[PDB]
Amino acid sequence: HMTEYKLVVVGAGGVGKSALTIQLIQNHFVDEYDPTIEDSYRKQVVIDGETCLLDILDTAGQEEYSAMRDQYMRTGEGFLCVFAINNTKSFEDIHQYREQIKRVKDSDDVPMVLVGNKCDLAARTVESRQAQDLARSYGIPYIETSAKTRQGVEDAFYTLVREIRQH
Amino acid sequence: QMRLPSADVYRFAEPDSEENIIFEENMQPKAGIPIIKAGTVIKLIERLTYHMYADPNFVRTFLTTYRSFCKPQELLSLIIERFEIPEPSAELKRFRKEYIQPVQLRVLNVCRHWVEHHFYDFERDAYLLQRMEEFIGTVRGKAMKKWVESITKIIQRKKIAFQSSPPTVEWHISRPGHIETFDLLTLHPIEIARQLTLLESDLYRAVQPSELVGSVWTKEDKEINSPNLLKMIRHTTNLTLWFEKCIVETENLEERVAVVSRIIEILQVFQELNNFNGVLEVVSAMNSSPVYRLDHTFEQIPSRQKKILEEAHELSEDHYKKYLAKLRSINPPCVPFFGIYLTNILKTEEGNPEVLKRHGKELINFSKRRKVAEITGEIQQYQNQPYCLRVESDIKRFFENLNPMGNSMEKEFTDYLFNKSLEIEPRNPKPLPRFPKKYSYPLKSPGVRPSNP
Ligand SMILES: CSc1nc(-c2c(C)cccc2C)nc(N2CCNCC2)n1
Repeated sequence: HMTEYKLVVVGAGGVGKSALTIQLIQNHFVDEYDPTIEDSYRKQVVIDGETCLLDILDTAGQEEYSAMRDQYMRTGEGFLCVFAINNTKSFEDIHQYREQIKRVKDSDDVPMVLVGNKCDLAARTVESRQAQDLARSYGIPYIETSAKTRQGVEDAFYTLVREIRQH
Repeated sequence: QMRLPSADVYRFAEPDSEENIIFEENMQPKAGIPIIKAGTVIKLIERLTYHMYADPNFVRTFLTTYRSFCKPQELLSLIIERFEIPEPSAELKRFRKEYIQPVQLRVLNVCRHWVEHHFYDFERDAYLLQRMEEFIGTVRGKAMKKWVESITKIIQRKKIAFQSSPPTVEWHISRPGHIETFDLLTLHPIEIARQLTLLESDLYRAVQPSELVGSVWTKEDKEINSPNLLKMIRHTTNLTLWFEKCIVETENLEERVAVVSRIIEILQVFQELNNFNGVLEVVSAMNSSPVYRLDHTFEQIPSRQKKILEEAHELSEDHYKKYLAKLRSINPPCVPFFGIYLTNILKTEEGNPEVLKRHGKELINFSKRRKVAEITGEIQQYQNQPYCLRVESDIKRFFENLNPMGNSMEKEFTDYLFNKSLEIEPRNPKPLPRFPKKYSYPLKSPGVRPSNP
């Protein structure tokens, strides 16, 4: 029985949130994704020389089912709170996603990570300092990722596994 | 071997290469036709109107998903360009019968199919319909007249714009016509489930692929492009919120136990009716932070109902494993849960490139589009069959006009619901208070088994 981490992606819709997990699971140098199969959301990884399985829940597209967030959030141990660095409303929405996660888990200390996703070459409206400051006020890491280059994706996920492990 | 004109005069004559068209290793399951993976718009149009054989699946797929890589006005131009074939005796009479006539018929099939199944392109662009009617008017000859007339009948129809007896409608405390007393406990739990299944069945059936292809329900113009989907999602959301509200606003514990028990009875009937949307409306209400924490309420719930809820919940566990398995096993009528389809369409479009590059040339990735059309087709297979249940106009209207949020925003209502949960069942070690009863009527359920044959 290897350790299996039940991760949940939460964030605003319409701003490329799905790229984070897709890029993670996508074996680099392979762009033929199929979300309908089991291996599309499960990945065996080695973090700090301790092998584990990451099960990632990303409900990208179901944002209008606002009353299902609690059902979905309740399934996770760790959370990636994702916003787009070109969309200030997606950044402003993080405060409530965190509030719900805390309320669902009945805990103020939930393994959690803040992810700033660069989904396109549109202008940055959220400066890294604002996000680093927000992440500090909550006491959680801040990771920035690129949807094109895959830069930061492993770091975002591996940092969460570390937050769960060190909980 | 047939001699076709020069690519310099007719663009679709250019031969196939790795630089313009590529295939998958497999073949069409029932037809033996090769599966196109990617190709140029010319090569895709050539195969849409291919001379050697008709390709209905490719046509059906193409007209559903072409708008990402080609505009309607550009498609029309391309199919008109395909029809207008120049010539390059034995060769000239063969070419006419083995190339021009079949290709011209295949263009008219595209036109017919487009107009029949995707008339929205023409409703939204009257000049597109102008050019289509003009083109159809210029078409001449025996063999064409039959199709040209059928297309003309479809255009004008589009401009104009079955079982045995259903079961007896069930009534509990509320009587027919007495809409003022209608509530969760006063209406019969069988009829709450049936009338909600009927609303949710119609909402599901109304969603068209135009609202899904291109992930347009997540974009800035979603209210314009995906109106039926959004109404559907909002009814589902309203119903979850009403269930949570009914629970937490019933402060008396014995009455609140009656409310959770009645909701589980409605869930049971949704499972009987295969209304998986309705099943998840209930599951979602129960997993919500205001409801999930009410342990004094669950303590008093009968085991039969606990087990009913446990199984319904487990349909969602492990990425909807059992839900997917159960949906495949059942047959219509059913109301699927749409959320899975929405996530799979989005992730297919976002997780695959719009274009592949072969020998430095851009090929449209058609297989990405096929994968989306497989999901939109999967949604349509459950939209055909209706339910054999009678509509009750007053009960219908009661659910249509439900507004548990009232004039409050999500956060404000959501916190009200949670603060009500904490009021009625405080966080330990706080003692459980007692609250007065609010229901004059009796709390006993009539059951989920019908009263009359
Ligand atoms: C029908 S009695 C019941 N039902 C459920 C439940 C189940 C089994 C699935 C989904 C949501 C909920 C609230 N949970 C619980 N418990 C919640 C945790 N504490 C014990 C009671 N009781």
